[PDB]
Amino acid sequence: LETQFTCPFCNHEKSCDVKMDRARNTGVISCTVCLEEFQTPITYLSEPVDVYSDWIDACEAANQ
Amino acid sequence: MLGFLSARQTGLEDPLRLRRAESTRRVLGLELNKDRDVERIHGGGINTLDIEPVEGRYMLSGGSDGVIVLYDLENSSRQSYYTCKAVCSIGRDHPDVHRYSVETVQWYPHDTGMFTSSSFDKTLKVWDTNTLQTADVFNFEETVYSHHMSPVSTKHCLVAVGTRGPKVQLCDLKSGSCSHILQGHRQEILAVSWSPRYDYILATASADSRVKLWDVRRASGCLITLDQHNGKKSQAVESANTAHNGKVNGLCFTSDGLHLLTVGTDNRMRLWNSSNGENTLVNYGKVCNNSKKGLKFTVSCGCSSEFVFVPYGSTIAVYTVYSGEQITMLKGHYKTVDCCVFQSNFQELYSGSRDCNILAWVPSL
Amino acid sequence: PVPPLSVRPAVVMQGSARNQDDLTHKLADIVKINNQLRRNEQNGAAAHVIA
Ligand SMILES: [Zn+2]
Repeated sequence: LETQFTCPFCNHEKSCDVKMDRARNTGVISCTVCLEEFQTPITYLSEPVDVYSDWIDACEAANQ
Repeated sequence: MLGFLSARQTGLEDPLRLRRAESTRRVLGLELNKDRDVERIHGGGINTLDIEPVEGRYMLSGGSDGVIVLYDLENSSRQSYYTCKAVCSIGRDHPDVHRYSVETVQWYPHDTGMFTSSSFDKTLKVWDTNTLQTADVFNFEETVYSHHMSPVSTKHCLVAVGTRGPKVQLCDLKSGSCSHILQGHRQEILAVSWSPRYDYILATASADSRVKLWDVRRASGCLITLDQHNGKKSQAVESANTAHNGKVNGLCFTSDGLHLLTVGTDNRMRLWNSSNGENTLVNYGKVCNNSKKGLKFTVSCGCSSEFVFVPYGSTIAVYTVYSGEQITMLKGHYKTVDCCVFQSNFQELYSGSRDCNILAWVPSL
Repeated sequence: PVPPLSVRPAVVMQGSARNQDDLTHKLADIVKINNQLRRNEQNGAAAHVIA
């Protein structure tokens, strides 16, 4: 499972970094290029793929 | 100021004096707008703004969510408080919406019936403003960081595009020829800007810490390479003659086009003689920027002294171009400011930032 | 360094078909991609294509 992801907003490969703040149960995914940021709740079973998942889902939901 | 009015009435001073002095005074009194608001439609940060060059009424805004919003800035209501309503919108439901962030949007000069928008989806789309449909699309092999149409060209209608490729593309809007490229950079071309003075002069700033001026008619590469030291540290041109000690992510010709303001990721802005690229050694102090993409900043027009409005963190730093003296910080944004566009008719400013807000700064009183 | 022919002999076969050695085939690969890369770096080539 890759940790760096293509940004849904600027389509820059591996430009998204994921930070797991487990102490606060929050994952923050940020694109280095276009500076888009997204915050989602996470669990101890969560992974950066799950945070990027929640980001893609939030984008598609907001774009309806 | 009653002295100014009296001098204008009595012919002591040219009306030019009152006009430019009052423009400068208005710019100095720039403050968060007391009675004005801008409609919020972008779901993501606004990366770019552009007020149309003719009549200065309509404003384009490209968001990080790929939508393009067209606002009317005129207060068509009778109240002193109004919101800049959104006339049109390339929203998520438009068949031609950009799939990724719109990074530059520009009105067609000489006419408001067309505009252009480049995105990180590797497309420069040319839109008919009336039908709001894509009149043309130019696809690129690599993401677009910036683009610019000449604000002066009555003859050519080239769009200079800077992508992550090391080549500056020149897309002819006259019969579509995107094959023309300029060689000489080595990394992503983060900013491009046509000279407002000279028709065929284009300045390009790239991540290789170099700024090059090209005569696009010419067959022999760039005209000038900007050098910080002008020759104090002189070396055979392979890696020397850098404009900055980092990525040069913003360009802006001054109003007359005789100087060039370059902002780079070394936390420095520099002013260059646009005719021979000599550094004028204007200080400006430290200009905080760490943007990994192009940084959009503008200069004032029609004032006694020229000003430059640079995004500075979550603020707008206003500097005097030719002295470097720091005027002020416009402080009303909650995240880093991506773009600021200057309305020259009324000395107004519109700033878009990552907080999904377009804030209007108006002169006080 | 290309080695000489004795390090990579071209052994003849029951007929006339001269079979080359693995090193010779590999030098063929290196040469073709070296020439091809050379013409790309000499010309205009995408930085990722050159890479
Ligand atoms: Zn991004």
